[PDB]
Amino acid sequence: SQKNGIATLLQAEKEAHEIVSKARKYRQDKLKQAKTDAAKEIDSYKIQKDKELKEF
Amino acid sequence: MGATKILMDSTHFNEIRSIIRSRSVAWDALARSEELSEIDASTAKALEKTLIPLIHLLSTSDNEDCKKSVQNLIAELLSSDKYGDDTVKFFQEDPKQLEQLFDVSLKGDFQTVLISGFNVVSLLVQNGLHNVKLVEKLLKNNNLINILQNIEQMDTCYVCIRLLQELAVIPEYRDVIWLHEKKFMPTLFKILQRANHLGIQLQYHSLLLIWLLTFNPVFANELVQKYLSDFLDLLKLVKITIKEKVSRLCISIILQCCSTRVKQHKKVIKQLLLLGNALPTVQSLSERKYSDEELRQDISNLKEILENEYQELTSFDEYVAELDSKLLCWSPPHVDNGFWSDNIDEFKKDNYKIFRQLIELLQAKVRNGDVNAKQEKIIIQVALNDITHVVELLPESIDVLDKTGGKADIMELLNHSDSRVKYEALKATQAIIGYTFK
Amino acid sequence: KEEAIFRSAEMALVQFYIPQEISRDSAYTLGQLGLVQFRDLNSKVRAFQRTFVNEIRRLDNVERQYRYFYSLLKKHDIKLYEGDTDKYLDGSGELYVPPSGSVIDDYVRNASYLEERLIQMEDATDQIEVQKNDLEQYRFIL
Amino acid sequence: LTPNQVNDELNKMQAFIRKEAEEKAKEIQLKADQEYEIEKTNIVRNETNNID
Amino acid sequence: ELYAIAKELDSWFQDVTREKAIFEILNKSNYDTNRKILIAEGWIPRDELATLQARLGEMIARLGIDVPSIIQVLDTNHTPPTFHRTNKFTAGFQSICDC
Repeated sequence: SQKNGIATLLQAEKEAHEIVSKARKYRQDKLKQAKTDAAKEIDSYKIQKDKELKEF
Repeated sequence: MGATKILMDSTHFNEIRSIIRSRSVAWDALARSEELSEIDASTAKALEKTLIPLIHLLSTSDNEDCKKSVQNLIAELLSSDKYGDDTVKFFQEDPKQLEQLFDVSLKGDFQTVLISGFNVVSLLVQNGLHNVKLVEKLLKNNNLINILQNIEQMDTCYVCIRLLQELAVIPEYRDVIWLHEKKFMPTLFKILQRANHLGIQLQYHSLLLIWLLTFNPVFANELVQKYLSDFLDLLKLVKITIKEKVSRLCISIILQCCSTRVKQHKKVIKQLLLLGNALPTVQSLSERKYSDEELRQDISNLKEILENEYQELTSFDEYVAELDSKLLCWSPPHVDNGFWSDNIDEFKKDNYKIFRQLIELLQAKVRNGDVNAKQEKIIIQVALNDITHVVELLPESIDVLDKTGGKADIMELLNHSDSRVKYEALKATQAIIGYTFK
Repeated sequence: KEEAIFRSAEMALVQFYIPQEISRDSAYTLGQLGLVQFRDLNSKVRAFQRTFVNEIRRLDNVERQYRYFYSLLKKHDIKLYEGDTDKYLDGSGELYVPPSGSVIDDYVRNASYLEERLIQMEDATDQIEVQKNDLEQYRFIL
Repeated sequence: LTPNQVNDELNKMQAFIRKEAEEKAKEIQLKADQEYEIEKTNIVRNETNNID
Repeated sequence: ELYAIAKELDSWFQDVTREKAIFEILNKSNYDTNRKILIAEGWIPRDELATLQARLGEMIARLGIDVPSIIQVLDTNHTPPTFHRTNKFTAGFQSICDC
């Protein structure tokens, strides 16, 4: 149906907006996880350096 | 269900499955041929704990029709909504049979080989059991490599391209690809250089791997040097493409390649920009409307990166070195005098001698007799344009050229064979004549 | 079913949905067909709010360059031999609907380059006038 | 036939829009993962240099 | 240079005019930024619906991306236009009558 077609077009636009929002949220989560992993890596490197000094 | 699913689900990639889903289906002939075991027939009937027996039956069998049926069953189970999770768990729980399954693939006719490859890829697509060495081993098979390289069956080529793009999801597998790139990389380049739903896959899925492969700056830098012509072709197809997705993917690939993270990137990008005259193309693309926010960001990034050409142009030392260099590429530095008076001031040095040396070099090159060459013709045109700019820069340069005899030689050679060279020489003569009568 | 001259004429309203990417191709095809009148739904806003306003300005600049080229051709009595070819293009458009092409930016750049040679030719004319003035001095003799 | 074809075409166009959105989202997610990896590597290198 | 330009000056001008007309039609046509562009309505005869669908299908086939393109017929109380089918020997009569 033509009215059903217009409704489907609106629903497809809404779904596209939802997919774009999900992509943006994934990007934000990736940035936050990168920051958290950076902090964890800094802690791990500091621990490794401290252990090496004790071994020395 | 399962970890994921195959992207290729159209054209022959589904037509072959549809044709094989019923051709002598259920493997009921095993009840008469007696070549297959009873467990194999029962598994076939049920699919019309069982993961290992089916793999063993498929591997131990030698019948071509039975092999095709087994490959079709494996592909369907991998793509089955009610069995994809089971297959993924079987691969994850006991990946031991995965190597045997990979050994089973890459055999039989074209359709059977494609089905087996699709099944193997779906098996390896899981978040676990990457088996990078096994993936490389499966990438070395002659049949699959030839099928991907061959594009005679455009549907088969599209299926192979989609499978390769899907396989590039794993970054660990991605690094393996660049090392083994030379086997099939330029086949994609030829496909890209030449350029319904099949074309979309050949244009979008193929470029997806390039964006994925560009994630490794070292691999990207290694690949760029060996495919400069392919790089120019990609730059052209970035805007030549009609669908917005293809243009966005090409722009992303170009931006990733031009990122400074690569070795000599700040130099390689500048070299490529001047070689292909990409500044007007970038300006035209920026003038065009962007249908994607990512596309707009890529356009802005390209516009920002275009400042490298401006930086090169302002380098009067670079322009002077290029003039001293035996070759000139008519780069934006060739317009340094127009860009800034610094180039004119530098050329004024030693009482017009900085420009006089270049003028004498150009005159000698013209008298050398090599200017008839097309590349030499372009170099001579660049030299004529530089001489014309110098003449209007200061009348002292014109006086020096007249004294040195370079102006007379240029006027004599104004009737150059090349149309561009002829126009440049006419402009230079007009500049000289205009100052002469002034 | 087509209708001829019998009673107060026939027409209908229809909405055409099209993808974004194929917008230019669809517009070219419709224009070659020329069997529709799109309602000015987006023209309720002012002209300054047109979606292709910048593209409209670029096309206007290209038209100005073409007008300058025509002026130069008239000033040098050019034959405009492409006028004969333009008739075929109109006939081609009316019959077979040739594709418009996406090289519009290339023609825009070509028009800018043609304006560059136009400025060069104007400078050449000025230099020729100066030389004609210089030739008057050559008449000096003992 | 013609109205059924129109309805099928409308469904197909909606599916095409959905597929374009999904492909763009997948590409964006892959690019975001790569960028996160690059940023994590750079930050880890900076922190290691600071603590070295 | 002028003679060379004249070889395609008229063709280039006609192409530029066609592009300008296309852009003007697009500006008048309804469109959206975020959403899929080129969505609008207009006027069309009933007799031309099949030809329009066939031409749109041919264009989609010629298009570089398999994207369907069709039209929808909807009711509206706004007054429709009027189109006279002008045969080669009745166009003059129709023009005289409708002046």
